[PDB]
Amino acid sequence: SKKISGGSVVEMQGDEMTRIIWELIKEKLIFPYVELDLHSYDLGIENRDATNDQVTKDAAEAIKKHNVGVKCATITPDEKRVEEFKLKQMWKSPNGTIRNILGGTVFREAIICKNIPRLVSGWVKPIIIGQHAYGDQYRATDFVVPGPGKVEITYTPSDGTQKVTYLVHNFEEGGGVAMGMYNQDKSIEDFAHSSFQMALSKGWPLYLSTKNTILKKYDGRFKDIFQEIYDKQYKSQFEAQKIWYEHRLIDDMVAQAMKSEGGFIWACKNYDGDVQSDSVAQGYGSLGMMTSVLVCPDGKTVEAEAAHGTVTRHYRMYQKGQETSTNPIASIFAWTRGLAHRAKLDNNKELAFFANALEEVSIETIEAGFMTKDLAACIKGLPNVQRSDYLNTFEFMDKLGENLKIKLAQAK
Amino acid sequence: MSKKISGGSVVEMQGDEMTRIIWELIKEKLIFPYVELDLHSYDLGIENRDATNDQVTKDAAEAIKKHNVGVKCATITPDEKRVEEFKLKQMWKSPNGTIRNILGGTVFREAIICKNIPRLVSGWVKPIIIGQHAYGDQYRATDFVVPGPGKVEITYTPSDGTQKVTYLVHNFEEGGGVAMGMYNQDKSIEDFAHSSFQMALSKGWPLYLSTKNTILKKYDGRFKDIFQEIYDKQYKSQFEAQKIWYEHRLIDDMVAQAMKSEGGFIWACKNYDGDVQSDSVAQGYGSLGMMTSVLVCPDGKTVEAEAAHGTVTRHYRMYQKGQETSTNPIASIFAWTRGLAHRAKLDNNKELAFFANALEEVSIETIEAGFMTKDLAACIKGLPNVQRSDYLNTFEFMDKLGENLKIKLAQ
Ligand SMILES: NC(=O)C1=CN([C@@H]2O[C@H](COP(=O)(O)OP(=O)(O)OC[C@H]3O[C@@H](n4cnc5c(N)ncnc54)[C@H](OP(=O)(O)O)[C@@H]3O)[C@@H](O)[C@H]2O)C=C[C@H]1[C@H](CC(=O)O)C(=O)C(=O)O
Ligand SMILES: O=C(O)CCC(=O)C(=O)O
Ligand SMILES: [Ca+2]
Ligand SMILES: [Ca+2]
Ligand SMILES: [Cl-]
Ligand SMILES: [Cl-]
Repeated sequence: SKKISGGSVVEMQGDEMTRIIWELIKEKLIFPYVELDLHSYDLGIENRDATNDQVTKDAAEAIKKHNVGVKCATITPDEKRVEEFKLKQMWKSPNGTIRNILGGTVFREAIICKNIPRLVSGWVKPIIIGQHAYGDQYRATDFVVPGPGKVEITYTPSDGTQKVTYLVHNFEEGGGVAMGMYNQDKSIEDFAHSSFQMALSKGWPLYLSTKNTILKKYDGRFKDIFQEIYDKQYKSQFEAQKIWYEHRLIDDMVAQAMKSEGGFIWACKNYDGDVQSDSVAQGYGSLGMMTSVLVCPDGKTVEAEAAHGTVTRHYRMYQKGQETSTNPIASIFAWTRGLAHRAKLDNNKELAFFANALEEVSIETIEAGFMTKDLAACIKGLPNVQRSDYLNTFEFMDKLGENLKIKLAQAK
Repeated sequence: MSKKISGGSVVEMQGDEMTRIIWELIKEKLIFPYVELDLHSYDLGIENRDATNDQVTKDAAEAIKKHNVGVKCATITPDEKRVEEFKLKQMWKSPNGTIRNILGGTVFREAIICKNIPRLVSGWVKPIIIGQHAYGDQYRATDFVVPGPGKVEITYTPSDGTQKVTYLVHNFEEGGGVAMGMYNQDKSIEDFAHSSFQMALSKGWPLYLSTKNTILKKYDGRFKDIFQEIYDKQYKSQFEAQKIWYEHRLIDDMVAQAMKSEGGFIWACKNYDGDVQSDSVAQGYGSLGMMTSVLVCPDGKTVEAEAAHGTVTRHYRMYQKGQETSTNPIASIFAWTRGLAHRAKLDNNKELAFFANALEEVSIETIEAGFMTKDLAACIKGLPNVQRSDYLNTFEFMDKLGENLKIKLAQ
């Protein structure tokens, strides 16, 4: 009779074809059933340029205040984009910026449809990657070494005691490159807690990967912190659910994951999580069918995003009124994951039911054979797909909407 | 009369535990009956590395520079438990890391494929060869704990006496943590590029380099720029003539594209990525342990072929108690065959070249005929379904290879 009152959500609008899909999702799938107190931040490239990227920081601050953010894919400028949009600077990726402000762990997991074939034969249960969202390469200082000379890294305590100087390399034959990077104890502790809690929440074992055989001090610190927290705070809960936590060397881990059946949480350092989550998503059948949710250290704030790109080539055709077949699932599940968290915070049973029903309809629709071109290509091979094998962007969104209406009405 | 092949000079690095047992069996049953060698042997077992404060590892690397061919048995890389088990003077670094740091070059890794061993990744009908840059980055880094608030900086002091340059790494104001510095060398990157372009041209396959230059714009940008300059100026015409190409890819794009591909390309990897992704790729072809690993040095004349991965401690303990084991020797065998094949190339030795290939063929044919160790039978049937009649123990398998090798060499 009346729409679900859904509460406060921070929306981060994006670019190009994902921006188009984003507005379709709202128009056809969300707003006909849900009324929201939407706090909207335009992270389009033109508004980021207009505001000297201030809108991105304001959006992150709004997520802290309202505890739920949902983010559309954005352009990370390069030189070509600077020329295309006459940018004032080559602005940094909003995702890096938001993650650095909020902190936490990005959990990434495939979105699985029975008729979309896996590439890895054994993966019959899901693999959830928890990517530490702070530090390491993403805050590093790198530079070109122009010629022979010495590179050192130093630590000067703030409390006035004596410095320590570590030789990096004496460049004796030429130049090269060098870099320093760091991470913080508290961030690592938050990463550990989020990983143990996720594993207990799903009832799956947890592995952390490092390369502490080589980086005995840097990666040893991750290994040590996880083990201490596990022993003192989570081990008895794990044993009660008959699950476990173990550290693994990263190269052992990627091979162990390859040969596994799935069904574990995989805690990754920032870089490894960035890389391995794409490998895993592709192994489940489609790189694009993936959820990506930043879980912040306060245990109450979340940011759900559509991972990967803005699909520029489809946007160019759309702008010319040409037919496209853009997969909206990752954008839809950014909304449903955000709304499901909003519902849990508010004990809003109607919104929780809605968010889960939309995820069900999305998967059921694809499983009934209605699907965009990229998914049909998973089944038949891309050079072999014909027009009758798939739905265009609007046909697919319309089929979702008609299936969502049926699902919500049947439950009433 | 009856004669053996005159094989020439080879540097041998002996190793630890079960791989050491297998190593000696390979020489005794498979190499020495057919090949005479000028063997320059270095004991890289954990006890002798400790006794020499790791000097033997350096001596062995220097011997490879002299004789241009090394073959290496798997070695223990000590952890806390190994330090206690052998009362070590230090948690010594991996010998492979030390040797690679001394020799430099590119480590090429590739699956050893048997028709009856199923892949885990559906589309991989052709091989993926990873060229792992073998020098620098995380494997020569300096890392440390930050015990509390304070400033970490990194500074460059030019040799020529001009003014030093200092960059702020991090101001720790809320606690402690960790930090590290790493580096790489232009000349080493250039050698890595040359080896990668030459390997692609020798195979007739395209070449991809992965980096994360979106994030490390100077450090990884330097890899990208050196590769592109060397390509444009020295190899692009030859690539186009063979209808292949070179392209840079972001590492997270590359791992997904690799997993969705059919194979058939060279994948140039920075040290860390090559270490990690070569294990993923070998496992994806069916068996982590079936892989070749050959360090190709920058001089274009020196190689070190290694048995990659572990020493199979659990089998070694069983062996020490007189219990039956089923230890796969293929990776150790192919270290010898790849080393001898390069030796044959340097010396223009057709007999040695024929032998090295024959041993590889015998190894593959034997497994494809249904004679293998337990690990491989588990690839086919699933470990819970493997019975004794599904496999050969360690000595039965080596003897089967011996008999098939004798037959093959009788043309
Ligand atoms: N690095 C990326 O990937 C990211 C992309 N961006 C921007 O997005 C724009 C374009 O990016 P691009 O690389 O051009 O990819 P795109 O999204 O166009 O997809 C290529 C082809 O895949 C097919 N395809 C893709 N999606 C769909 C779909 N939904 N439905 C159907 N087909 C699809 C289609 O195929 P076709 O049908 O055309 O044959 C398309 O063309 C640039 O501004 C980037 O900055 C944003 C963030 C990064 C993040 C990290 C970060 O910076 O914060 C990241 O991942 C990393 O770097 O770590
Ligand atoms: O070198 C080591 O420490 C173990 C061997 C290894 O990791 C490898 O061969 O890839
Ligand atoms: Ca990425
Ligand atoms: Ca390794
Ligand atoms: Cl359309
Ligand atoms: Cl035996």
